[PDB]
Amino acid sequence: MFENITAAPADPILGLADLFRADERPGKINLGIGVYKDETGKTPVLTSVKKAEQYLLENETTKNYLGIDGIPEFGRCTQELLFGKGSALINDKRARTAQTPGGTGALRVAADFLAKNTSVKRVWVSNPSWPNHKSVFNSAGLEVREYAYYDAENHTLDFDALINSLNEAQAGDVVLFHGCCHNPTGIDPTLEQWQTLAQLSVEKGWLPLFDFAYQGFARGLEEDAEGLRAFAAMHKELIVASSYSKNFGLYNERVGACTLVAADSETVDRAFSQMKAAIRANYSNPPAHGASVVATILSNDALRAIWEQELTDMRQRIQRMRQLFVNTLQEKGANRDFSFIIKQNGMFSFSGLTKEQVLRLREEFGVYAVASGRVNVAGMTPDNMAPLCEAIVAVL
Amino acid sequence: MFENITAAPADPILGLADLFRADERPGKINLGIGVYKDETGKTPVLTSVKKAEQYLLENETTKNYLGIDGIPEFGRCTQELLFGKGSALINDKRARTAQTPGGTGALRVAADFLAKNTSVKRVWVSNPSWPNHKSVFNSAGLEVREYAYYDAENHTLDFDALINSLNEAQAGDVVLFHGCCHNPTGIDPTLEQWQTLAQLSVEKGWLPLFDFAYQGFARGLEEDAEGLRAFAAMHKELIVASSYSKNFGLYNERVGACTLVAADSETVDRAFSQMKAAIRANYSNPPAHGASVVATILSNDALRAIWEQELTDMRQRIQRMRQLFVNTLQEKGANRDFSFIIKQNGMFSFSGLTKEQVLRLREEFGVYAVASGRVNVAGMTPDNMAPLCEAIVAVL
Ligand SMILES: *Cc1c(COP(=O)(O)O)cnc(C)c1O
Ligand SMILES: *Cc1c(COP(=O)(O)O)cnc(C)c1O
Repeated sequence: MFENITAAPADPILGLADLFRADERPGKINLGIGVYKDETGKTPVLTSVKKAEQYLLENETTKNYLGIDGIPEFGRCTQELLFGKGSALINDKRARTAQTPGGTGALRVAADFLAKNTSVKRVWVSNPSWPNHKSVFNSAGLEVREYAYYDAENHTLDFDALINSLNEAQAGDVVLFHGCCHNPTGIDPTLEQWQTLAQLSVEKGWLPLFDFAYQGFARGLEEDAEGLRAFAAMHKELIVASSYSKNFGLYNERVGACTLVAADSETVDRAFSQMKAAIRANYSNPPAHGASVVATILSNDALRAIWEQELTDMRQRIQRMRQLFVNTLQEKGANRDFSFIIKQNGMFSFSGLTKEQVLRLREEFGVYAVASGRVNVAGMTPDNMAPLCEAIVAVL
Repeated sequence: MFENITAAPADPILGLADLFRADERPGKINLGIGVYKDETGKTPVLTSVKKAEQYLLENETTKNYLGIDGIPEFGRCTQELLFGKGSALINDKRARTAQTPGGTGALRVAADFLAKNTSVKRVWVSNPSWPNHKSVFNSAGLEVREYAYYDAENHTLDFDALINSLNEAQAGDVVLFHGCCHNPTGIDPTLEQWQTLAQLSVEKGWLPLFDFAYQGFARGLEEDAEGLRAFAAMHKELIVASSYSKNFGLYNERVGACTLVAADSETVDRAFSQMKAAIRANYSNPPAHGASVVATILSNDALRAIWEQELTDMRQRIQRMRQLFVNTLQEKGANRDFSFIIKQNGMFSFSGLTKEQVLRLREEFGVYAVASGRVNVAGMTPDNMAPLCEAIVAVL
C-alpha cells in the first residue's frame, strides 16, 4: 500500500521549527513561527491562564464529554468579543458558534460544511496570505483563487487591484478576509475601505469568511473587530473562524471558534445542525482545557482585567521592537529605508527579502525567517537585535 | 446560501445526551453514552490524572505549539502499550505515531491519508459497529461496506458468516477490526480466531485498521492487545487508531493516537510525511493537556501503578453490574434468559431490545438507551438497578 507514497515537502512555517530545533549553532535566532517571545526570549504561559488553571484543578468534577459544539459560555463570550456586547446578531439569536481545535480546526469545519451543504466551489484568498489557507480549503475539496492584495513597490494595500481582482468572483463564492493583522503583510484595510468592501460584497453576492487570529494585536480588542462589525451589520450571512492561540498564549491547547451567522434564528440553527454533523465526523467533540481557561478568564472581572493587561503589554513590546528593528538596521548599514515596517501591525514584518537572502540568512547566520521574507518581530529581543540586524545587512 | 440547508438528523449516541439533559423526570437513567459511572453515578476525574495535572500546573513553562505529531514521549508510550515493550516494530523503527484529538480524530486522519495517498476506495466495517464509523469514512470520500459479524439467535460471533462476507473484499481494501470490547456487541474473536483472521488478511491482501478504544476493559491491558499483536507480527503494513478517552477517563480532553506501520523505517517515514500534511490541513497540531497527562502517568512508576489500579477497579465494578443486571432481571420478571450478556465484555450490553421497546423505555420510564438496544452497563449502579430492571420487563 505505502511503497509509492512520495514524501511530502515540509510545511513553510512548521518545517522551520524542524530545522531550528536541530541547529547546533549557539547563536541561532528563530524569527519564523508566529509565537510571541517576551523580553527574555521566552514564550511564558500567561499569569491569567495559570490562575484559571489552578481554579480548574480545584473545581473540576469530571472529564465527561463536551457537546459537539463545546462550552456554551465560551460560545457566548466569543460572540461578545467578535460582535459587541449587546449586538443585534446576539440579540436576534442570529449567530451560532462551535468550539474548535484552534483557528485551523475552525477554518476546516467551515470548509467541510460549505463543501457538503452549499453550492460554493471557490474560495478567494489574498495574495499573499497565510500559506496553510490553500491547504485547508483544497482538503475540503474547494478550489482557491487569489485576489491581488499588496503593492510591493509602495508597501501598501492596493485597493484598486483588490477591487478589480474580485470583480471576476461570482455571487456564491467565498471571499476570505483577514480580520486584522494580515498574515503575512501586516497591512489592513482602513475602516472606510472595509465598509466599501462590505457594500461591494452585498451588491455582488460573495459569502464573507473572516480569519480572526490576532484580535487585540493591532490597536485593541474592540477596535480590531470594526471591519468584521461593518460587514456583520450588512450581511445576512457570514462565517468567522476565531483563534485564541495568539491573544491568550494558548497555542498548544488548540482553542478557537467557528461562528456561523444566517438571516434568522431558524435558518442559522438548521445550518448549524450540519456543521455539527461535520464536526462529529472529523474529531467528535472539542478539547476542554484550553477553552474552559478562556471561558474562566472572560467570565471573571478580575482575571479578565489581568489578561488584557498582559495582552496590551505584548502589543506594546512588539511596537518597541518594530521601532528598534528599523533604527538598528539604519545604523548597522542597511541599504534600504525600512521605515515602512513601522506601518505594518501584528506580530510580523513583511520585509522585501528574497527567498535566497532568507536561505542565506539561515545557512551562514542561522537567523530563521519564512521564505516569503516574513520575519516575526515578537521574536526580537534587545539582546538579539544587533546580531540579527547585522546578519540582514550582510545579505542585503 | 443557507436557506435550503435541511436540518441534519441527531447523532444516535450524542443526541441522547441532548434529550436526557432536558428531561425533567427526577428518576431518568442515562444508559446511552459510553462513559463510565462509578458506584455513586458520578464519572469522577481519576486521581492519577488529577495528580499529573498538579504536576503540569507547577512544572509547565510555555504553551508554545506542539509539532504536528505532538508529544514523542506519548508516541513511544502508546507504541509500547499497543505493541509490546520491546517489540520488533519498535525496534526496527517500523511504527510512527501522531497524537490526535481522540480516537475519532485518529480515525479521520487515517481516512484522509488513505483517501489522498492510497489506491483504497473501500473500508469494511462490522455489522453492527460503532455508528460514527460510517460517517468518518464517507466524510473522507471512502465507501463503507459491511461484513457479517454477530449471530443474534445464538448471541455469538458468526465466524463463518464473517469469513464468507469478507471473501468479496478485494486486495487493497481496508478491513476495520475492533481491537477488543466490540462496540456494540461486546463479542470479540478468540485469539485462535484472530490468528485465522490474521493469515487470511495476508493471503488476500486487505489493509487492517484497528479501532482500539477499550484497552484494559476486557481482560487486561496486554491481554487485550493480543489480536492486534497477532496481526502486527504478520503484517508489513497496518494502521491503528487508539483512544485514551475511556481507560484514562479523559473524554473531553481528546487524547488519541494514529499509529502507522509500514515494511521498514524508510517507507513508514515517507508515508508519515503525508499523514502530517493531512493533520496540518485539518487542525494544525494536537491539544497538549490530555496527552501530556497520559505521558506523565505512563512515565512515572508510581503514578502509573495508581492508574492501573483505577482502571482495574473500573473493569471489575462493570463485571459486578453485568452480574447484577442479569440476576435482578430474573427476579424482576424477565420473559428471557439474559444469561448471554454476562458473556460480553467492555462497557456495554447488546440486549435484544427492539427500536420500539427502546423508545418506550425513554418515553414512559425515562431510561435512555441507544436504538440498537446497546445499554451502557457502566451506567448501572445498585441504586438504579431495580427501577431499570423493572422498566425493561414492563416493555418486554
Ligand atoms: C496563527 C494563525 C492561524 C492558526 O490558528 P490556530 O489557532 O493556531 O490554529 C490561522 N490563521 C492565521 C491567519 C494565523 O495567523
Ligand atoms: C468511544 C469510541 C470511539 C471514540 O473515541 P474518542 O477517543 O472518544 O474520540 C471511537 N471508536 C469506538 C469503537 C469507541 O467506542
